Parts: sequence; structure tokens; C-alpha cells
Amino acid sequence: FCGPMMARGKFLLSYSPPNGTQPQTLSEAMQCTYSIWDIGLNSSWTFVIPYISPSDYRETRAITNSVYSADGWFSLHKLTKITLPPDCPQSPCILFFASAGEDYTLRLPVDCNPSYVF
Amino acid sequence: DRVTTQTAGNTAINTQSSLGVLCAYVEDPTKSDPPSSSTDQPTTTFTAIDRWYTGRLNSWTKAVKTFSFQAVPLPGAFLSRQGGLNGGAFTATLHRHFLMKCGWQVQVQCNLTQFHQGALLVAMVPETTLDVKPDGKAKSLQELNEEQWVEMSDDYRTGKNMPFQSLGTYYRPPNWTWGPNFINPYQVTVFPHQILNARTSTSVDINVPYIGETPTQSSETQNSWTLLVMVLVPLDYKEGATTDPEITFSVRPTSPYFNGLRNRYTT
Amino acid sequence: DRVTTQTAGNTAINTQSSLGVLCAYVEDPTKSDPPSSSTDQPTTTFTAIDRWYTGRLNSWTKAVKTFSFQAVPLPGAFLSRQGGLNGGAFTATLHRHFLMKCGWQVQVQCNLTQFHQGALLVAMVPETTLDVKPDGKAKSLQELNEEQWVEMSDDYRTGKNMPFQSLGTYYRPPNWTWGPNFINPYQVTVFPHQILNARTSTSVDINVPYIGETPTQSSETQNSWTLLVMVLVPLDYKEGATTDPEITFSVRPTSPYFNGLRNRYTT
Amino acid sequence: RGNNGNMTFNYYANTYQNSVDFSTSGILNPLGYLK
Amino acid sequence: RGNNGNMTFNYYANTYQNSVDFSTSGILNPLGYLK
Amino acid sequence: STDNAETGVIEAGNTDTDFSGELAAPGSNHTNVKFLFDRSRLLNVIKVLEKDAVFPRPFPTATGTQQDDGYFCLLTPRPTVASRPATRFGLYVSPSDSGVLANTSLDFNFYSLACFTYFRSDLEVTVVSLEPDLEFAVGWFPSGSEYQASSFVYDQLHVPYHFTGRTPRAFASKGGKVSFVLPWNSVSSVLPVRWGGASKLSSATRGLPAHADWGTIYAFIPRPNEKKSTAVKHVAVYIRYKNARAWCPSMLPFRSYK
Amino acid sequence: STDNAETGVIEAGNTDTDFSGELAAPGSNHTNVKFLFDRSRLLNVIKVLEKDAVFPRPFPTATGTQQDDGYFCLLTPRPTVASRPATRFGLYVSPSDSGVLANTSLDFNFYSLACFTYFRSDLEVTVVSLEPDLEFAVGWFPSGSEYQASSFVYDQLHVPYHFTGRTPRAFASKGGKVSFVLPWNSVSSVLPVRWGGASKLSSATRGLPAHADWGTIYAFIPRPNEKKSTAVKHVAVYIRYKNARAWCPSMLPFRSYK
Repeated sequence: FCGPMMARGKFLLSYSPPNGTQPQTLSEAMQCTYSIWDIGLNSSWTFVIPYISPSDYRETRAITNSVYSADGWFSLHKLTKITLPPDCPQSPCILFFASAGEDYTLRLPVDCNPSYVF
Repeated sequence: DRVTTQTAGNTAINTQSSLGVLCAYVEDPTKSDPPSSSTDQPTTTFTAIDRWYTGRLNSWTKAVKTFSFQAVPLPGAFLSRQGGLNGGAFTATLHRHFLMKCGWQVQVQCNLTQFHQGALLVAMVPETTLDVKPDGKAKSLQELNEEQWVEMSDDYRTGKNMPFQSLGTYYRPPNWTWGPNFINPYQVTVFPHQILNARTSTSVDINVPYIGETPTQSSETQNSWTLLVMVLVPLDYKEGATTDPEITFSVRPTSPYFNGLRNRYTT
Repeated sequence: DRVTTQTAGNTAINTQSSLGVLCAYVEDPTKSDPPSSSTDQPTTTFTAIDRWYTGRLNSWTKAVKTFSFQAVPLPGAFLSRQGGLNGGAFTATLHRHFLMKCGWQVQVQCNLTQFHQGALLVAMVPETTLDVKPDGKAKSLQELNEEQWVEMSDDYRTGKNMPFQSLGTYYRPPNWTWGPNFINPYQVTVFPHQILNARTSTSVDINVPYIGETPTQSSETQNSWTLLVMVLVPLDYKEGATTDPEITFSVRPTSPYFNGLRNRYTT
Repeated sequence: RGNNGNMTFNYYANTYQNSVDFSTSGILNPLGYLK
Repeated sequence: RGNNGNMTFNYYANTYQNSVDFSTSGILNPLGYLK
Repeated sequence: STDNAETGVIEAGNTDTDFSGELAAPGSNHTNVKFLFDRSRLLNVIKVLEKDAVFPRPFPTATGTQQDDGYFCLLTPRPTVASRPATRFGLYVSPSDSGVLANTSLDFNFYSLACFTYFRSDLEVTVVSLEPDLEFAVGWFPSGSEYQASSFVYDQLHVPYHFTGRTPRAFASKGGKVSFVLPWNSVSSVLPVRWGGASKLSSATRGLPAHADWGTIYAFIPRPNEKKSTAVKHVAVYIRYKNARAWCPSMLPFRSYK
Repeated sequence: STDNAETGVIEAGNTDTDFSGELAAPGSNHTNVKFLFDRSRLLNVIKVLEKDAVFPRPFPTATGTQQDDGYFCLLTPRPTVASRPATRFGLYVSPSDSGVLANTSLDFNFYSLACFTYFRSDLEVTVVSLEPDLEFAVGWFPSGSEYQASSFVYDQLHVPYHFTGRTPRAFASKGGKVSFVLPWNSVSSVLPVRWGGASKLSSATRGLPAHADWGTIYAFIPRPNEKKSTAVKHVAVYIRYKNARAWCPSMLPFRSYK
């Protein structure tokens, strides 16, 4: 959370497994796997997205979309609105990262995409 | 220190200004014995109903006077879905059992800033009919929306508007003056309570065991505990501050012992 | 001796002409390991889904020819409610999980008298699409009522009417002649089968473990086992006897390991 | 071992030639057990 | 050893095949150490 | 002897069980699953690439889409059509008509003794030419990959991208053959010979496994696109199931009575 | 969990760190640097010498200088132009114009997983022909040498000086290939994938390493200059990084969003 120090509020960090339709309501993401994140003295929250898969490995290139490549949606809801004190900038900025877990494993090197060099 | 994360099942919640889990009437209210008024094997807890059920509560303005309260019946909020509080795997099990018996562990969040003043009185009140209209029927979702806050009139202080059986045309109807499900608003702090002050905390932490006249009460009718958010000091803020802070509440049923499996409850 | 009562949960069933529980492919198919393709804690069995689920099957007349069969997909019968087979606490849990993994223990009752002749072939067929119409969609309740018995034509013996993806107007559509989900009706006894003869028994007892291409398959799509009641010798009776004996079946899911809790399945 | 007459010497190792399974942690039995 | 399935026998020596460095005199550590 | 076949277990007996005889010595074990499937057989006669091809678009396909049919060999004993896995097997009876005649393939020697449901084996592909003195090259891409379909210019010669790659492009010699054993690479634990589930959730075809394969090989002449000839060259694909394991006994195909 | 990403060290956690789960078994180690780069890939399609060539003069080059362009393969994953190491990589979009179209090369498969700065490996060169039944020969000269460019008369045949030498001139057979592993021969200890220094002191280009290479191979038909043909023959250069070691983690190229 890259906002001011005096800002408070709570954020809901809900990973949904693959369903027929992406959840939109806060009550539809509460039923999934979530974690309510608080703002305070610390300013980070490593939401470890679990590995829920019908196979031992998952595909990493959704050419034809299936349950072997797409593993459901991530969704960040604002649970309570951000209570800013007077004379503080409106609309703060949540900054996202993406690391890998301590058990993240890879397999089968394929050919790359030279689309960067064009 | 003041940062307590309470992992339960899969829904783990957090707070960074906690005051402490007010365990009520016992040391560990999670420990509970099976009922002695049943001979079948009770459906104990499992990892889909041992979790936190977060709902919403109505907002809190400057127009809220002193002692305007708002009651959440337990487990009456799971049936009527008060504040969007959907139980999921708990409501779909509580409709399929005749005797339910669980302790509750509630937690009301309300994030006041350091420039607001006002103090809620979040308390768990045993055995009241504060949701039920005086005609006999409980409030719907619109009736919990048209008013947003139940004002402490003379009828709630005395116990005059509690539901009753009409005597009929044979008797002469008396002047109803008292009834034992009153609120004494000056004495709500006898209950397991924590004050949600604007300058000490944003979340109160209450933990209550099972109490009741029978070793396990019914499922579709009981009103054992009742979450009771009462406004002691009214809200005040200078203009420009964050207006109308919302109130949530998170309910976790500790150690439920269902009995008497039957099909889904149809009146 | 031949009187075996099989108490499971609360729904205990009885039979007095049993031939023996045909445990398939292992000694004890109740014992099963948790899946290795999930990292969350699996919802194991509990005393509301460890029980016998009795449904109905279509009746059996003299107009039934040889090899006219009738398929019950498992757990496809719990979803579509084939024959009134309502799961109750099992269907309401299988709709809320993405990976299901259980073995089945079926039992088909059909009470022929000592003056009737005819023999069913009750078998548990792995991995067939016998319920699904060749357009791609499964049969409804009326389509399982307008015919009462699926006749073994050339399309079922060969594998020609199984569902397919249409090639489109770009390709020339071939003459479809074969497909690997055929029935060889002379070779259904390779499967775990018991003959429900008119003169030895009234109930067959099959017990199958979990098989499948993955250590746990999906819940709303899988067709691992398929109960397959096939008429080998047609029914015959002199006039005055009890006409059209009904067929039931009792299904008990042995050791289910659900995974991947989500909300109720909506397409 | 199947249709393999090379009793003596395997040049490539067992992981490269075959494909072993990663761990998680004469006599022909019948396929149906009457109990 | 890398992508080398020849566990048995190296014909050319280690100096001819590889290129060693002349002397002057499972567990994956992090790349940044907070101190 | 006096038995009960309604029970479902019939104990196999010798001549000495009912009569006065003896046993016979068990001679050979050629019914062993690891021994029976360990032999080569024709899978698909596929055509050889001469240019940067396009992988065939998924079904159903409307007209006008310029793709390349019958150039890819989906290494699966199950019925395929247009180098994609299918369910029904179709062959052409009056083929001399319009439309695009799709390449269909099936393992004929497999299903006659595929009396089981599940199957897992390391495939051994041999790619034998059907052309006098042809130098070709065999590509591959695993179960769960796709064909990289373009061409990068090398010295004003349009070299396609299927020369390079991390997947084995084995080059045949002039008059030689290609032979390399492929491991079990599918995301499934076993290959369902018979399948009744559905891979997708909506608009899924019941009985069509998405990734029950060993990938897809193809053949390509190792010359750039400017050296494209006109006459079409074929190549034959022989497969062998090394280290076969088969579970769950099942049926054999219906032999007709005519 | 509750962390601080401003600190710069974020400990990677499992599902069991925040939720009620467990670990997963580490299956494969295909992310190993010594394993990942140990595979062949196309580097440059270079033309084959037929006469005693001239090594291309250093940049900038004015017109009229009779040199030989696109005949030499500077064995480096970095961007090259006209067989000399460069910094910017350029390719031709409307190439059918005047001037001399310079040979540019780049290792496409390298930079997509060159997430590091420094790199050292013994190169394994394979020189595959792009000509039906060609007998050629592969020269080489190390990092810090130059091409001996003349011809000494042998029996009235102008044999060029790049037949002889102390550097490996590997002769291909007719229809055969060339394959020989080259050691790390550069004067630098490692090969900078990214470099910001300057090799010279005055008039130096920032970011152009002078001797970050494995030398330069070339191809030449092993006939004297009187047997020079007319049609230009090409040859392809495949390289493999044996015993790779990569230091100093860095960036990956910017994938566009269009």
C-alpha cells in the first residue's frame, strides 16, 4: 500500500478456483479462499495463491482454455472504504508484486517467443 | 502484542488494534460436552463450519441518538440472512437438524479514525426478543433497512412492546405495562461486552459458550445469544472527515453439536 | 448364511437371498488413500454421506428383447436425479466441491417369483457414455421415460452413436463407422457383474473401488463407473402371475475424498 | 522386463531410458473377490 | 553435471573435454541478505 | 463341477477337476502385457512439410480458413481426425467428392487386444520414409504444447521456426530412418482407452480426452521455403509401446457376423 | 503474511504459511543453468567461402572498399552486424533497396532466459549445411586473432592460406556435418551479456565489449580458387553452451503489450 501513513482501511484478497463465471459480488468472493488484509505499521501482504489442480503439473500457456492452464481468478475487493484524514491525497495506490512460492517447480523447456526483437 | 491473527478453517481474519478475546463465563468456551438429551450420534464440527462468517451491519451517522441500538440474533441471522450474513455450509446444515448447540465467537469491526469521537457498546445479550416486532413476527430485510437503528424508547426500556398472545374478546384487554424481556440500557455492561471506542480499538473480540434452558435447544427457533451494538456516545466529526463509518461483524460458531437429522425446514 | 444385513450410517438394508458382495479388483475396496493432486485438506467421509441411497429403475416387461439395457451413471445419477435417486447430503456436498473421488458399492434389487423366468446382467461398467445422446447432451427425465429400455442396435454394438465434435463445413463429413465407447454385449461379464437370475437371488451385491485417469477426477463431469442392467434372457410368465416386476438399486459411496470447496455449481 | 533381450549392459541410465514415477510419501490373482 | 547422461566412461580427459581454471594461490541461497 | 455363475466368480478348473486327467505345463508367456505391446505397427501416413505450416484450427471449422491438413501425426491409439483427438472414427467410402478429405487414423492392432480401460507406456516412434532417397527431419511437441508457426529470415531464406526449439528435431540421413523413444509426458496419469468424463465444463464433448496423447510428431524437409518443391512426399510413422502397463479390464470390439 | 516489501527481502512462503495446507514435492530441476543452456539452437546462416576472402574492415566503412560481407560467423549471443560485435540489433523491413545489406545475427533463444549479466560456457559448434550434398570445411580463429587473407600458389592453383593453420579446420564429408566443442578462449573471465564499460579510452563506444566472443567460424569449399562456382551456397551454424555458469541476476526483454 503506497498511500499515506495516516490512511487506514481493509482489503479482501480472494483467490477463486475455476468456476463457470467469475465472482463479482463481495459475498461471492467471501465464500472462496480469501484473506482480509489490514493497513497499519506494516505495509505488505504476501498472499500465497494455493496450487489447486486436478493434475500434478499445470500448463503455462492457455492456447485452448481448460482446467489444465487456467486456475481461476484473483480478485481484490475493498472491504471497508479507505478513511483518509483531512489534507491527505485522495485515491491512493496499491502496488502489486508477483513472486513464486518456496515449492515452485518448472518443467519441459520449449521454444521462446522472439516477438520482443521486432 | 496488539496484532492478533485468528486462523479458523480457511477464513483467517486479522486485526492490528485488538484488546483481547473476552472469553465469557469460562476459561475456554471452545471446550463443550455432547448433549445428554439425545440418543443418536451428534453431527460434530467439521472443517467447513469451523470458520468466520463475515456479515454487514447498518451504518452509523450523526443522526443516531444515545442508545439507538441494532440487534443481531444468533443463529437467527443465519436463517433470515440479516446484513447479507450467509452461512453457506452452516446454514445448509442448520436447516437439516432439529437440535443445534454451539457456542459463538463474534468480532465486530468498526474503523473510526483518530479524529472521530463516539463509542459503540458491543455486547452479547442472552435471551432477548429484540428483533421480533410486537405483533409476533420477526423483522424482514426491508424493515431492517427502513429504520437502520432501533431507538431506545420507553417501550424498550420497560419491556412493554414484547410479543404476546392476544387474550380475545372474552377478556378485557389490560393496560400492558411491563415484560421481562426489557432492556435496561444503563446495565448492558453486565453482559459480555467490549466498548468499541474511537481512540483505543477498531475491533472488539467476544467469545461466549452455549447457554440455554435445555442441554440442546431447537435449531429454527432459538435465540440464545444476541449481538447487541449500542451507541453510548454519539458520533461527532468536523466537516471533511470520513462520513458514516460502516460496521461489520464476524461470527464463528465454536464447537457445534447438531442432532436430529431431517430434511430441509419447510413451514 | 444367505441373510446379510448391511448397516451403513442410519440407512440399513436387508436381503435374504444374497449371493455375496462382489468386491472388485482388490480385497477391501473401502480402504483408499487420499489424493496426491491436491494440497488442501480433503473433506473426508462423515456420517451423513456414508449411507445407502435407494432409487428406482424402469420396469421390466415381456416386450423387452434380448440386450435391451438401462444405464445408471455414477455419480451422474445424483446430479440429474435419475429414477428419483436424490442424494440429500451427498448431492448437496458434491455440488460444492471440484474434485470428487469415491468408490461405489451398489446393490440392485429385483424380486422375481419362482414361477418367472428371465435373468438380468447387473454390471458396473467403467468409462462409458451410454446415457449421453449422440448429439452431445445427456438424457433428461422424460427421455429416460419415453423409451424405458435402450435397445442394443448396431449403433451401440459398434460404437457409432457416441458423441463427437462436428468437423464443420470446411471438411467433408466422413462415414462414421466406429468409436471406442462401444458395448460388446457378449462380453459384459468381464466387468464386475452378478447375474440376477429368477431362481437364485433377488439382489446382487457389487463393490467397486475408485478408478480414473487422474488421482481424483472432477465432480460435475465424471463418469467413472456406470451401473448397467442388461437383459440376457427375456422375461416370461404364464398369465395370472405378477406382471412387470420393478427394479430398484441402492448405492453407497465408499470412502469419498472431496477437494476444492467452492460455491454451488451454476453453469 | 518385457520384450528386452539385453540382459548384460544398459548404456543410458534408468531415468533416461525409462520414465520412473516420483514418490508421494506366474502368480495371477483374480480380478473379482467374492466376500 | 548438467545435461550429461554419460555416467560411465569419459574417453578424453577432463582438461581436454572441459576447460578448468588455473589456481591463484537442492539448497538455493537468496541473492539478497538483509543485515 | 456344480458351480454358481450368478455369483460372479467362477473358479477356472482343469480336466482333473471333473474328470480323471492332469494338468498341462504352462509353455509360453506371450500374453504378458509388457511383452505383447512391445512391437512396432503402422500408425499414420503423414505428409512432409515443405513450408512454415499452420496448425489446424479447432473444431468446427468454417470454409476459407487456410490451414494445413494431414501434416501432423497425433500420437494416440484413439480415433483422431484432422490431427486432433476425436471420438468417432470415420473413413471415406466414396471419397472422390468436394470438400477437404480429413486425415483419420487409428491403431488397428491395438484395439483388437485393448481389452482394458487404462494404459501407460513409453512410446518408441520410428519414422520410416515412403519416398526413394529422401532426407527428412522429424519434429515433435509434447502433450500440452503448440506448434510455433512462422518463419524467421536467415540470409534472405525464409527458415521456419520449426527448425529450432527445445523439443527433439531428429534429422534423418539420406535414405536413413528416425527412431527415438518418447516418455510418458501427458498431464494425465494414464491414457484412457475408453473415457466417459468431460475435460471442459461448458460445451464439452463427453468422452473426448483433451490430453491423452504422447504429443504430435511431424516431418519436414530441412530446406528453406524458397526450395519448396511441388510433388507431395509422404512418410510413415511406426510406434512401439515400451514398458506398457494396463489396468481395469474391459471389452473388445464387436466382431460382426456377416 | 504480514510482511514488508520495502525492505527488499521477501521470504517465499507456501500455502501452509497463511492457510491450512502443506508443501508440494519438488518434481524436476529443468531450471538448472547448466541443464537449460545445454541444447542446440540456430545462430547464423552464413555463406560459404569460394576464394581467398577479405575480413570486413572496421566501422565506419566508406564505399568502394572491396570486402566480403556475411561470410563470417562471430560466435556470440550479443547483437552483431557485418560479422563484428555491435550494440544495437537491426533488421531489415524494406530490404529491396541499394547499399550492402549487412548480415545481422542474434541468439533469440538466449535472451528470453538471459535473466543474468555474466555468463561463461564452453561452446559446442555444429555446422549443418543448407545445400543438397555439399562437401565443405569449417575454419576458426580465436578471440583475439585475425583472418590470414591471401593465397599461396600450389602447382599453379591458388590455394588460399585458410586451408593451413594451427586453428581447427574441420573438414566435412560429402553430406556430413561438423561438430567440435570450443573452450572458453576470451581474454575476459566471463562474457558480459550486458556491459556498460568501454574497451578503449578515446573514441570508445559505451557498452561494446571488444573480446566477448568465442572467436569466428567460417565455411569454405575445399577446392582452390580456379574451381570457384557462381551459385552462392549457404550453411547454418548451431551452437550449444556446454558447462554454463551464469552470475549476477538481471532483466528479461520487454514483452510488448500489442
